[PDB]
Amino acid sequence: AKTTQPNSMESNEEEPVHLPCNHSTISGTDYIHWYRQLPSQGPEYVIHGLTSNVNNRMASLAIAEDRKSSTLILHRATLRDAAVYYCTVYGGATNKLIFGTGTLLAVQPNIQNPDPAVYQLRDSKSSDKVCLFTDFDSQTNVSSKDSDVYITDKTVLDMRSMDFKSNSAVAWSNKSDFACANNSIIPEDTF
Amino acid sequence: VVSQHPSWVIAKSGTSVKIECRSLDFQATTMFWYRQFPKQSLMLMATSNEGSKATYEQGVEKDKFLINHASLTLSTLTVTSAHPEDSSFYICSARGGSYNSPLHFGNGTRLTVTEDLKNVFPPEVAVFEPSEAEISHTQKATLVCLATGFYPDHVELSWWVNGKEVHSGVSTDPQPLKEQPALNDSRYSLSSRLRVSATFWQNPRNHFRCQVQFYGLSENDEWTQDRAKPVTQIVSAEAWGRADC
Amino acid sequence: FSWGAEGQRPGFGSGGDTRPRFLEQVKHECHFFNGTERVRFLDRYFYHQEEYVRFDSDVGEYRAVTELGRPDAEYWNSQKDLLEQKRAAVDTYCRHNYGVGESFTVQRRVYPEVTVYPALLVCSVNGFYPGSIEVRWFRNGQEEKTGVVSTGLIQNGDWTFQTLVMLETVPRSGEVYTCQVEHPSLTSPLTVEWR
Amino acid sequence: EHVIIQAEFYLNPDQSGEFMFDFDGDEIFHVDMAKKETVWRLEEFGRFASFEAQGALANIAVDKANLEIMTKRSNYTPITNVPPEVTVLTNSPVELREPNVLICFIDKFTPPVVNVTWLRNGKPVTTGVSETVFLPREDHLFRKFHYLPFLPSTEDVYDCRVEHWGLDEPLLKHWEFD
Repeated sequence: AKTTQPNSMESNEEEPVHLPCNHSTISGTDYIHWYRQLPSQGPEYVIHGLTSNVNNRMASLAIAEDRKSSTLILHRATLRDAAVYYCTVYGGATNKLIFGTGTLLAVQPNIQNPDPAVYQLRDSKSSDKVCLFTDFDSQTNVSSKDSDVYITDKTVLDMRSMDFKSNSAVAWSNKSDFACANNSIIPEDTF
Repeated sequence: VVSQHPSWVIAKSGTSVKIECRSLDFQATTMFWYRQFPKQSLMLMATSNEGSKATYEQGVEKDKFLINHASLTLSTLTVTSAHPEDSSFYICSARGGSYNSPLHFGNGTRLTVTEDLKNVFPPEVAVFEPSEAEISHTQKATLVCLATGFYPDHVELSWWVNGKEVHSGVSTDPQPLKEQPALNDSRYSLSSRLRVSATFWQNPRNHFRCQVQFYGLSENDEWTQDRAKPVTQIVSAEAWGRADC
Repeated sequence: FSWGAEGQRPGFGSGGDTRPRFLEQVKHECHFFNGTERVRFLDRYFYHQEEYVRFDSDVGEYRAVTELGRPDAEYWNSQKDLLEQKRAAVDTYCRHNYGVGESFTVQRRVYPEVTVYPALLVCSVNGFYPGSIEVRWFRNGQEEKTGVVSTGLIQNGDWTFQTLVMLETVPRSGEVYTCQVEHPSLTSPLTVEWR
Repeated sequence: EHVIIQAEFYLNPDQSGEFMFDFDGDEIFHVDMAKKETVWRLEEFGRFASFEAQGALANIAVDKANLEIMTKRSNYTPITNVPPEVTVLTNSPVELREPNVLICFIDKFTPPVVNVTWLRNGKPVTTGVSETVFLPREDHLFRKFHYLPFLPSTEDVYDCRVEHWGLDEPLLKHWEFD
């Protein structure tokens, strides 16, 4: 309500991220609070402070000397740190907690060696009419557009303890004129 | 801790939905009610102070929602005349005190309202098995799950290797996609990916199961259609390790 | 701009014309000495008229005042966040509000009008702010300290004071009687004669 | 040098609460629980400062919940009435043909529940009246001021009719011009 954030931020894993907030009319009796929300959950407290610095496990808060802005600092970003981050004010002048539009943070998986390919997986029971598409550049934009054909967006899996990370994206249809690798935009060394 | 109930709710138009917000381990002096639509932010609806008439935020429809705060442990929101436009995420929080006392949030209640319960279908689940070009070209095994033709999009896909849930290797679509874009009550469809080492998927001595938990109708609900009643249930799919061929 | 409030949390336990009454009071108190130089903060809890538990900034934690508050001291003192907050109050609440209020409370000044009449002379001073005031009776340039009796400082309730200071006089027109008032609203004693 | 007090209470079973601030014994403001509004004691203070009203209700709510808690812990030991000490005087000193106000001070009482009427010659008058809310005392009783502007006249005789449970009957403080 009385805060201002960048709508979204991009960032790489293993790097620290600095989320900026303006709050230039904040009273010296109110505190700066930060909440984060995962994709379908209630919001949760991350940290809050009055002046100067505050820190806790994994996360810090840097409040400017004049209290007119502040920063939420994520020391080392995981892929699970990707959320909506909300900068709010709450305190002796402010008894309700109002969430503004927040900042939508994306944590780019750092994909060590691209391994592009459009595979074809067979049906376990031949039930339904399904091409996988894995191991590709983070900035690879995979763009669906069919009535009978369906086509998801990119997501990232994390073979932990293997330090590996993949960029699965999936496509399937109903019709009989649908094969794999055939697709709005794509790389070169694929399949 | 604070718990909302129910977590998931499917209601037919014009009915009334009751959500309970309870602070298990403390006396709540104030309860707040927020709701949140897709892509959008948390928005405050009402503020309840124990043993008092709730106060509503401006722009909030006065008669549509009703708070009943009588316990100091329980607060109850009731949506009246359920309209599809009230399909939204609803969140309450309990505060054990006033100025600068921490808010504790429920984990939300996901409400979908459809004019006819005849729209509600459970998911069909299909496991697809790792390709081998994949295995040959790259050395890894990627299972693909597929939950299709369900409504509303109240599911929870999970992977269960040899009897326990796993998280490493998993990447579920962050959002159900709809089968019929032009359509109001279009059924939805979701995918997920589970990936392990060639070495571990080729051994048929171990077991992969894709589980999808659907949240549908309660047995308080009324079913007229012939087809099985789309109640809350599970729908899995299976496959074993598959050595070379 | 923007005045601050201190809150409360529930004590230890649960909820929830001649009929017996029950009263709860909370008093959050800021004491200022020499402006905001030294400041003291008291978070005070009352049942009926009895102080059962207290946070005193000079102590640093809640302490039972009677046996009634014993369970509230333990309870609250375990909420480490509550204590952190109360310990900041001297600055985030007290010094805060003093600053927001300063120009129209601490610095409020209203001129006394000091009338003088009998009905033993009444020298009656009205509608001044703040309460601090001196009222001296004079007899031919000599201060009459004896045979002076007074009303005390009277708080009108509307941010003005009034006070009546009566002097006993030998009832003959012997000499001039000067009632002299001093007040932070004035730069020079305001005197008022009668002879 | 100075004191500021945020003073609130909740009262059973009237179910009434109050929230105000005190500066050196005067009220800075109080929140109208019913109207959910902040009322500055002097109109001007609101030009220099603001206070968000609904916060007070949150406080009152906790006050309530504590009261309920204390009641039990004391084994429902209730409050002992403590009758007031009325006093009536004039804002400025009195004069004939010159306007003036009549202050009725109600001190040292409890619970903070009272009924004050203003009459002239034994008959109820209420034109132009005003009052303050229950105010705090360091001994944790209350004060309260009722105001009645008026006109010096020889014939007129005023009384501040004040009733309270600690009293055994209503209470009159005669006043007239001397």
